[PDB]
Amino acid sequence: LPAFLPCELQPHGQVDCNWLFLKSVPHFSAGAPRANVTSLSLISNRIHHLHDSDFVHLSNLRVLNLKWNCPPAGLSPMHFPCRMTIEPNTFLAVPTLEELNLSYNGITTVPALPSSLVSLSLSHTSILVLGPTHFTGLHALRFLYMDGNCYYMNPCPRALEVAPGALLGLGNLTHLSLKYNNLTEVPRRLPPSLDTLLLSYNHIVTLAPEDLANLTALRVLDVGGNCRRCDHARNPCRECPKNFPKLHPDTFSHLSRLEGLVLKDSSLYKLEKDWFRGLGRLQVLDLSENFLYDYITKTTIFNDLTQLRRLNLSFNYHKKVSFAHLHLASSFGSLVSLEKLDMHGIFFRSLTNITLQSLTRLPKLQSLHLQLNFINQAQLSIFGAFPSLLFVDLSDNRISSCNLNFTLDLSRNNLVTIQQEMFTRLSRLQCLRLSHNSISQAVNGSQFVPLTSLRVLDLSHNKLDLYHGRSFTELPQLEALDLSYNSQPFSMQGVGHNLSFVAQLPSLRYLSLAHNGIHSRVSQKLSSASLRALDFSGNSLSQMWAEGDLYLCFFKGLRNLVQLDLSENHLHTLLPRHLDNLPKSLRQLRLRDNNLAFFNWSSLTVLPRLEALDLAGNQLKALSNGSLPPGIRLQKLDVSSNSIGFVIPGFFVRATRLIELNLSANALKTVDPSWFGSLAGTLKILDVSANPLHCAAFVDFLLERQEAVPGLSRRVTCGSPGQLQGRSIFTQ
Amino acid sequence: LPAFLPCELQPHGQVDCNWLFLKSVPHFSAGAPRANVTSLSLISNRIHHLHDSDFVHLSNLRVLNLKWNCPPAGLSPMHFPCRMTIEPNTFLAVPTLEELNLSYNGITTVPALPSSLVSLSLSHTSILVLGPTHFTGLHALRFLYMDGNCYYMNPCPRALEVAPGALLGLGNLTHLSLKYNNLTEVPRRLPPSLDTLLLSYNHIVTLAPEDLANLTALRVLDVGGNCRRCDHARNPCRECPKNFPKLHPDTFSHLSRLEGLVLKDSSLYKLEKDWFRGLGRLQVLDLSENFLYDYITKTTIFNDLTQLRRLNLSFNYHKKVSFAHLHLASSFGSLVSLEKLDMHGIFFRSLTNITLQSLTRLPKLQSLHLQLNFINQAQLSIFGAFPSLLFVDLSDNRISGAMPSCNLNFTLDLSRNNLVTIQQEMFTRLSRLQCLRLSHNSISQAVNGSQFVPLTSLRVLDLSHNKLDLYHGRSFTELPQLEALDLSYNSQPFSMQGVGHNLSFVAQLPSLRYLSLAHNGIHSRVSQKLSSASLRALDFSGNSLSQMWAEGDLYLCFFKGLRNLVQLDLSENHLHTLLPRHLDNLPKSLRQLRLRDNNLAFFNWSSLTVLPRLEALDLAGNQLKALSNGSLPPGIRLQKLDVSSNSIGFVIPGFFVRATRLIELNLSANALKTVDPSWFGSLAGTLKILDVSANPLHCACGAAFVDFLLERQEAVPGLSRRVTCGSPGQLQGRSIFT
DNA sequence: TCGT
DNA sequence: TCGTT
DNA sequence: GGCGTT
DNA sequence: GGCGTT
Ligand SMILES: *[C@@H]1O[C@H](CO)[C@@H](O)[C@H](O)[C@H]1NC(C)=O
Ligand SMILES: *[C@@H]1O[C@H](CO)[C@@H](O)[C@H](O)[C@H]1NC(C)=O
Ligand SMILES: *[C@@H]1O[C@H](CO)[C@@H](O)[C@H](O)[C@H]1NC(C)=O
Ligand SMILES: *[C@@H]1O[C@H](CO)[C@@H](O)[C@H](O)[C@H]1NC(C)=O
Ligand SMILES: *[C@@H]1O[C@H](CO)[C@@H](O)[C@H](O)[C@H]1NC(C)=O
Ligand SMILES: *[C@@H]1O[C@H](CO)[C@@H](O)[C@H](O)[C@H]1NC(C)=O
Ligand SMILES: *[C@@H]1O[C@H](CO)[C@@H](O)[C@H](O)[C@H]1NC(C)=O
Ligand SMILES: *[C@@H]1O[C@H](CO)[C@@H](O)[C@H](O)[C@H]1NC(C)=O
Ligand SMILES: *[C@@H]1O[C@H](CO)[C@@H](O)[C@H](O)[C@H]1NC(C)=O
Ligand SMILES: *[C@@H]1O[C@H](CO)[C@@H](O)[C@H](O)[C@H]1NC(C)=O
Repeated sequence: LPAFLPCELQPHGQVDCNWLFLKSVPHFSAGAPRANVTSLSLISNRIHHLHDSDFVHLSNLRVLNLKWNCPPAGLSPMHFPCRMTIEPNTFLAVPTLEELNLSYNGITTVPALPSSLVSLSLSHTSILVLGPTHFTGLHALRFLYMDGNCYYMNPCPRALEVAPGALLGLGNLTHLSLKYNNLTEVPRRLPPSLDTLLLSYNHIVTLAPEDLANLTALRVLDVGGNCRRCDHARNPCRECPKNFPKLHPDTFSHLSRLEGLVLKDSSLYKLEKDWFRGLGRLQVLDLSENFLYDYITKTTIFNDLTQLRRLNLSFNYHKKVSFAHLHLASSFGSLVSLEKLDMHGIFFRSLTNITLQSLTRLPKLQSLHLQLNFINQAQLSIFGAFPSLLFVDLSDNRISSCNLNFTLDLSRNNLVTIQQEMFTRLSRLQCLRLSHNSISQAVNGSQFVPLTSLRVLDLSHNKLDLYHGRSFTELPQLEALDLSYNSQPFSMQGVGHNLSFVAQLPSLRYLSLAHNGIHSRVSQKLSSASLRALDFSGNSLSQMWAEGDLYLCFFKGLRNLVQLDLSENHLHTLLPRHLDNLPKSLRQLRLRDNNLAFFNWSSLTVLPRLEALDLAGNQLKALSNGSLPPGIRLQKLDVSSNSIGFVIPGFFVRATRLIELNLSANALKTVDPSWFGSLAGTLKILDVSANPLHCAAFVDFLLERQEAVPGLSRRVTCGSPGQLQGRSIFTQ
Repeated sequence: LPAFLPCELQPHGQVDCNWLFLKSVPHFSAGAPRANVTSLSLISNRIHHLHDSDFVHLSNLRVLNLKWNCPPAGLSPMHFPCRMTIEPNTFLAVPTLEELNLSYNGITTVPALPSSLVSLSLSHTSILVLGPTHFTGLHALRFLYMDGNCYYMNPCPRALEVAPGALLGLGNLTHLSLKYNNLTEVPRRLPPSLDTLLLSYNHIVTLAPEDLANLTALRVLDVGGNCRRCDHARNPCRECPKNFPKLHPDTFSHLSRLEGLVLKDSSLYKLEKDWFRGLGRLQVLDLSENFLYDYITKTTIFNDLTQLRRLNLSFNYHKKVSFAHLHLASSFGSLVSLEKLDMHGIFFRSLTNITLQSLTRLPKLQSLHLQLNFINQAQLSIFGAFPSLLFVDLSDNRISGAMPSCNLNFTLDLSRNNLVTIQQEMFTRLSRLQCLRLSHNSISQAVNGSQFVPLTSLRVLDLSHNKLDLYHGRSFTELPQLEALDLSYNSQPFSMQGVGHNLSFVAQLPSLRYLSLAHNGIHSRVSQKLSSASLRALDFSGNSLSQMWAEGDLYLCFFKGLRNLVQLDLSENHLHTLLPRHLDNLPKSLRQLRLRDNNLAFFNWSSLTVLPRLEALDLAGNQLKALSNGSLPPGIRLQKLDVSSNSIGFVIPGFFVRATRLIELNLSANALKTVDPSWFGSLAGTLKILDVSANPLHCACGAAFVDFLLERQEAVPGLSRRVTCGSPGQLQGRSIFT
């Protein structure tokens, strides 16, 4: 048997008891190797009471997760109140414990904890008071999280109280988080060891040097969202009061090690120069959701922030307005360490050579985020002069892998016809995203002429008219072309289309024609020497193959094709005819979510290199009508989510090379070894879950091959008899 | 028991044996009232052999459908060959038989048939020869169908042979259809009684008066697709040979009663005036898929077609080209009986005052079809001057500038065009317009009340599948009569993370009754409260009310202000939970609530008390495991309850009892093991629909539920075939009456 | 099947 | 939450 | 106490 | 003879 039923043993002594609806902590059998357990996860069970005996026998337990077990009223889906009781020696009985998560539990005080504890989450609990006695002897504690104990989702009448010097005994505390606690001031006398202090979304409306006293090791400080602009809030929000916030000039001046500072959503119309005196080595500055729209056009403060790597200016928009132009201050020219600049959501209508003048010669600038700005005029040629750009986001505007390569995102804009003069000075560009535009154009080879280095072009969710024979031929390096969800042209009854351009793309490897509703009046034969993968899912190959033999050889000419996706093609039948005229190079064939109630298994002989077959989500009633044929090179077979009620003995036997097999979500009543014969030893994945198994033969088979059966402990389920229906096969 | 198991008795003596996989015709029990059967449907069974005994006891059988029983190789899904044998007195033993369908069966000759036969389908069979002997004594036969016996889907080596005068003995034959038979000429000496003759998609490449000799009663004639233009074909197609077709001037001149004539796909570059001489009654003329693009600009032939009601000129396009303009001949102003003119697929780029000049004064013209033309400039103001237009189709074009039925009202379809911003000057002179379709365009615009100003009579506006920015407070306020507004599938703006939206315009539309905000993905940063005095129905399906209701109490009263709302659709809203909170703050006027395809695994049934006027509740496609946790509450006025496609495994006794007014109940596609009368109590007599199909019912010997379902059999749909066993195996997936 |  | 205040 | 994959 | 809602 598996050792820790009803939970699952994972590698490295990791026990998973998540989502088992347990009312108390399982102590397991004494025959189980309890000392081997280093991690115990009990996420989202119904344990409302913990006891001295619950973890004592787990001699080497290091991580313990009791999250979501007894959620407070506001966080409960049904608003059920919950109070969790904990006996005094519950966690003291585990002197090896290093990581404890008690979040989303209705506890009202901190329990007694062992001196070994390194990490502690008390977030989203009912603890309203922290004090000196609560953290006695916890000298190893590095991380303390207690977010969300007083806000709209987990309310309290007043606020979280952190007693002065309550945490001061925690000598090794580096990370402290106290967000969403209704705090009106920074807690007094925090540990000097802190490098990360997070106080965001409280109402700390004034600051001063004494509020951050003796915190000279501080590397990251988040005091953002403490007096907010609720015109931008998606959640409940109190408006920043008039004449606030009030930050004393010298508030941050003693924080010499500070790398990151978050001042987002603090209703700031300007910055004080004094705040950043002594923060010359600041690397990250978040100024998002403020009112700095005018400040950034004229400020001189970036001359003193020369080490800055990331600068977030996003959603610094003026209420009720967008600007005609937005010209950045000259001082941005001094940010020579700058790698990432976020300018999304400022709202401005024109992007010109003046806009980003100051940034043009910054030697290390890689990312530039200009999305969601209502830009309707964009001079795209400006980006050619930049020395180091890898990513420009101009998505979600009104203009009319690709990791580590120069990529331009123009998705979700109002482009209707592409003109080549758009792309002048962008010959270095390797990836271009034009998805979710409105491009309806008989594209013909004169649209992308300047893009001589382009390897990836995403034109999904457009209305492109595939007709002219030289489409995309002006892109010599083009390797990947996404033309999915351009269905509207293919729904024009009586107006046909031409896909002969595919043959003229000499280095194309990936093509998607997915979800186009291709059903009639189209080229009879696709061809390509280069193409490796074609996604043709979400079309009507059914209708096409019903038009006599017009489309019998539609894929034939893709003579080096390795992957073909024919999922969601309304296919009720699939003949030897059709499979024989697929390219003989084919290794992976996907046929998910078709209408196949029958499949001639002997016809798989015609696909000599087929390794992976996906028939998931069809309506097969059985695995019979001839077995899998001899000499087949098949490795993966997915027949899950069918209605398979029985399997002929010796069905899988002849598939020597078979490795993965998914029989899940079927109508199987048993799991018989005669189906696989010799394959039972060779198989590495045998999914048999979500089947109505008759629980009274199969248990000894599954236990013998238990390493190959995923979710054996919990997911492999009985269908009969009642009393065991829907429950694990090991409940008896 | 139901009388004709395993088939179903329907009203009017109609027995349905379709799709039962029967290898022979069922004779039924002798206790069954065999004489009551007037219609027997056996569609798509596996009956390859018919016998003298099969229908003899059906003394009053009038209709018999044996379609798809033994499909020929080409029509078989797996290309299995099939030959159907028929004993001599199979149909003679039914002397009352009037309607016989033998289509999609591999028969090679016509069987012996009773003299009572009125209608006969031999379409898609293996009959390659019709002859004099085949129709002996069939004097009552009015309809003969035999389409598709020689073409790509049902091939023969040569063609269907119709012997001269083979059908001449059929004295009452009115309708004859012989499409897709590879015929090279009209069959000789057809019956003079014919009013409808259909010969489309053969290869009758020449015609003459003698080909249609003595057919003076002919009302409809289809000779279209007989020499085709395969550049437009979606199916296998042979090109019209050079110098063809060859129609003699006087071919149709003796057909005085002809109302409809189909000359589509005949590769005609012009018409002959002589063809229409003596066609004084001609009401319908189909000229589609020809090469008449130049002919229609200058022809004078429409001066002699003054009785014509429908004229189809669609797909008269010039190969490889579209035209800059298209100016119709002056003679179109002469078609004074014309009601419908179809001009889709000609391909022309500009629509002006000149284009349709000739049509402007035609007094009865209702429909004008200009779709699929690649038009990029359209002067829409021209349509105001027309006296009788009800429908103008300008859909699927390239135009970019200057729900109630709409069937009997002036409607303009501009859907599937390239409009990005709407300018009011588009709609000048269209103040009479009552319905406007702008769906599947690319409209991305902060619409604000200055876009539709001329449309003073507009009641219905479809803006679905666009990218409209709902923000300004006066959107659509310039439409005073606006009753129905579809803003569904405008989701992209609502996916702009951090850019919020404003739906306060809904309150400013004083006569709005229907609104759709469906499939918009509305999830955050939106107006907290919708309001309207007038609104009756709101489709809010396909959004994330789940996310909205998870933001504290911001959207707690989101629907509250719709104070006269009768229908609310909250389907596909990702709702895992549904509290008393949320239902209490819906409008108390609400009568129909739809919650299909949400994520509801639990439902507090007692909270239905808070919706006092609720009559229809749709919870189909959720994940309810049982009907329990309190029963339906007392005084509930509920009439329809749909909890189908859940995982309901049991029902607490007395669950439905308190719902006095309950009429329809859908429990189908669940995990129910029985059907217990204690669930309903007194309701069992009251219920009019009780769907219990696709449930894994436990069919034990003397199972409780069979006597309950039989007692209430009029209320249970698909009882004969669809009500199914789940256990034990050997009965699994089969009928409860096996 | 979209200015040959 | 998009030329206001 | 029930609810739910956050 | 089997397949399949045409
Ligand atoms: C937070 O503090 C305010 C002001 O003292 C108080 O009114 C409110 O009740 C407190 N709690 C919450 C959950 O907002
Ligand atoms: C920006 O582009 C314009 C138009 O080509 C040009 O006149 C101007 O010199 C360019 N540079 C600057 C710094 O304005
Ligand atoms: C695309 O169309 C334009 C306009 O007709 C033409 O000038 C151009 O040569 C075409 N491009 C190609 C590559 O044929
Ligand atoms: C598709 O285009 C190519 C080249 O433009 C042409 O040779 C081919 O015949 C076209 N297809 C059809 C169906 O006309
Ligand atoms: C099954 O496939 C084999 C081999 O391709 C072929 O001989 C046979 O005709 C097929 N049978 C059916 C029923 O389709
Ligand atoms: C139709 O007849 C032609 C010529 O008489 C012949 O070539 C062909 O075999 C027939 N076509 C079909 C589809 O039966
Ligand atoms: C259409 O007209 C009919 C009768 O004239 C009327 O019943 C109906 O209300 C009208 N519908 C619209 C949407 O204008
Ligand atoms: C709508 O917006 C346009 C452009 O900003 C403006 O001209 C017009 O006055 C606005 N309409 C109304 C009704 O205010
Ligand atoms: C929506 O617009 C109305 C009037 O234009 C305004 O009163 C209301 O505050 C707006 N909604 C939001 C969320 O600002
Ligand atoms: C009950 O629901 C099913 C789908 O779940 C549907 O097929 C059926 O039509 C419904 N019953 C009635 C009587 O309409």
